Amino acid sequence: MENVVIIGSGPAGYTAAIYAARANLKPVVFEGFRNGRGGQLMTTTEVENFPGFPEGITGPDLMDRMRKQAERWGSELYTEDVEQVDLSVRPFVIRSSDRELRAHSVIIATGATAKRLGLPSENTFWSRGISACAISDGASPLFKNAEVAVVGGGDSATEEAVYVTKYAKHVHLLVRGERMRASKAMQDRVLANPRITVHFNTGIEDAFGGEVLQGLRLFDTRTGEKRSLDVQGMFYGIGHTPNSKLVAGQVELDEAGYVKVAHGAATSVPGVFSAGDLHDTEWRQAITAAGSGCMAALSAERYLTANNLVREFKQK
Amino acid sequence: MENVVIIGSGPAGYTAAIYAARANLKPVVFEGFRNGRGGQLMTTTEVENFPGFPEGITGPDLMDRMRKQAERWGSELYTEDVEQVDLSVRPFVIRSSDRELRAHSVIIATGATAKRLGLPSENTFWSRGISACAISDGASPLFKNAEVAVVGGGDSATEEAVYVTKYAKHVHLLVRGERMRASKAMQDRVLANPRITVHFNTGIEDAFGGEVLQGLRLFDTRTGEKRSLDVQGMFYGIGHTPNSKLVAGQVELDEAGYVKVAHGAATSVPGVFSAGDLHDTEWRQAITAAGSGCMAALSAERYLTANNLVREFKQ
Ligand SMILES: Cc1cc2nc3c(=O)[nH]c(=O)nc-3n(C[C@H](O)[C@H](O)[C@H](O)COP(=O)(O)OP(=O)(O)OC[C@H]3O[C@@H](n4cnc5c(N)ncnc54)[C@H](O)[C@@H]3O)c2cc1C
Ligand SMILES: Cc1cc2nc3c(=O)[nH]c(=O)nc-3n(C[C@H](O)[C@H](O)[C@H](O)COP(=O)(O)OP(=O)(O)OC[C@H]3O[C@@H](n4cnc5c(N)ncnc54)[C@H](O)[C@@H]3O)c2cc1C
Repeated sequence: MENVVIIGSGPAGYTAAIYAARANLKPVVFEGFRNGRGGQLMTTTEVENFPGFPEGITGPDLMDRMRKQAERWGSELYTEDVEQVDLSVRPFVIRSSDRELRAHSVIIATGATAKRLGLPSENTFWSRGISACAISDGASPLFKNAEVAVVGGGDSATEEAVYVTKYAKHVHLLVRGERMRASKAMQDRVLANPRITVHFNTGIEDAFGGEVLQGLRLFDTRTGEKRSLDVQGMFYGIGHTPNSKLVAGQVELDEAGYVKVAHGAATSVPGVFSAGDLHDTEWRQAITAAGSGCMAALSAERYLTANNLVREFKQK
Repeated sequence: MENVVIIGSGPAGYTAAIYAARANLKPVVFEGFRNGRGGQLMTTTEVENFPGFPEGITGPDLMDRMRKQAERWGSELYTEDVEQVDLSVRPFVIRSSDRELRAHSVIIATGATAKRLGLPSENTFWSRGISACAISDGASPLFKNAEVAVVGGGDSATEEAVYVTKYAKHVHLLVRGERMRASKAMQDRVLANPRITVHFNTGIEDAFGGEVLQGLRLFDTRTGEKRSLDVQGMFYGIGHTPNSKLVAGQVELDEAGYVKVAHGAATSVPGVFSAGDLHDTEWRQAITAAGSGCMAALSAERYLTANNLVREFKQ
């Protein structure tokens, strides 16, 4: 029976595993299989803001590093999707289709996946013209001094559009509806910025290009009339999905579905800790998610010690 | 006049610089000179728990990487000690020995230095037998199934002594006074743990060894009698000093001197943000300090944008 079970193999889950493993807890990590082992960063090619890599590092390369680090210090890694978590009994029950474990503490780090549009060619230009994170990719050479589209109509999209005027020559805010939904302040910010053109009643049919994004096929959401927009970048600003389905109804969540935490990583259920984007509505970065994994691991270790629950394992 | 001024070049200051720079804010970093460019990790040789380095990385090598990354994206780095911070005027004034700058926002990331004993041979065996961080170094090969001393008598030392029984064969808790000062619960853990021997009225005269720590010169703090203790590791558990002297009286601090923060990095003075060990009484890790630097940078960027203060620089 397990000291700790960690659900997730993004930056937060592996950092939690590293700390838990070095604290001799022999953590079990359910990394995800269909949910994507290694997390959201597996779908990006350039990480420039993760401190310690001044030449950049690809997303897969950083997560391959993290995974080995978790294993080196004693982590038990399962490339498996968890299907069920029962927090109404102690020890807790964690079930993947392949196995059922009991654990004194659980760390849930399942992320908050950024909504995508699902355009026919999206996979082609993903990370080569299309991104979901302006803070991360906006500084990229691909968009330097170039024309970029920002998709959405809420506070997220208006915020991203303002942010990418830091690097782009001109920014096209594509709003599917008749009017924007953001606050009056946000819309005012946007309409007072001469580098943003707002297109209303505009939907996206596809992206086109060669090796990198070169434009968009649009349509008017009123007439269906088609129109092409030349752009070399496109940012999605259509929100986020916190992946809390496994603990919905069992731990406190906010209205959008994020896990509520205090003291860094404590959920409303003692023994359950959250790490990463799953509870973070402010930052949504790899470095902060890693920091959150450490907090969650250090919290679990203290929790276990405070209740004399630690099962003893040592280094190999 | 500056968008943001960052005070400190540990993990938290550089991560704040990386984010601020990539947000085209051209941040100014006062890295410290007498306070040590590159932070506390400059004094350790093996960092094994910073995610992304499965083979380990020395402290100097990780910080040299961070510094370069701060510069690549537009950071303005000064190897200088800040001597004064005036938060009673806007924009704020930050004075080093060489220069005085105004700034719309300040990120103070000055750390919390782990107290050392200052033993004659301390520098010799430091990071080759002596550490202040059990979470970081306890798993080190140097202490596997070895006898280790833990110095102190408060809650910090007793928790560390229990923590290092995870790896050491036996732990000698060296207490200078007649009694432990930790809580009754902490003392109970210690006295009910058969792998810990508590030495009272025990002070340390020096450490000895060859290439790695081999023992301790002790004395009784009552009779002065000397006694040698064989150990291959020693952990200091004598607390921490948050480096808030520059903002003392100006931003809210707690009783121990840590900066009070809310919303990740916001201090009591709008526009002033704290990152790193300077405000963290719970974790005190490089990865969390880095995470805190990002929060502070993202907070400053939004603060400046929210007040139409951002001055334009590009890549
Ligand atoms: C295109 C794109 C580019 C980005 N670029 C950057 C960048 O350059 N720098 C940066 O700091 N941030 C970047 N981000 C944001 C960054 O990806 C996130 O902040 C980071 O991944 C959060 O880490 P996390 O571990 O909390 O969540 P995730 O990385 O999403 O990890 C979630 C993990 O939980 C697993 N999981 C989910 N459900 C289950 C289940 N039932 N059972 C088992 N396992 C499960 C998943 O398989 C996955 O491994 C980018 C995001 C996108 C979309
Ligand atoms: C021996 C030892 C080993 C450790 N090993 C690890 C490990 O392996 N992994 C881990 O995660 N953590 C480790 N730690 C803890 C880790 O070092 C800290 O958590 C981390 O350094 C804190 O980061 P920081 O940027 O907030 O503070 P610091 O690294 O302390 O940075 C403080 C910065 O502020 C500068 N500064 C201070 N005052 C001024 C001033 N007036 N003007 C200008 N600049 C100023 C200083 O020069 C310095 O650069 C170790 C600590 C010690 C003591």
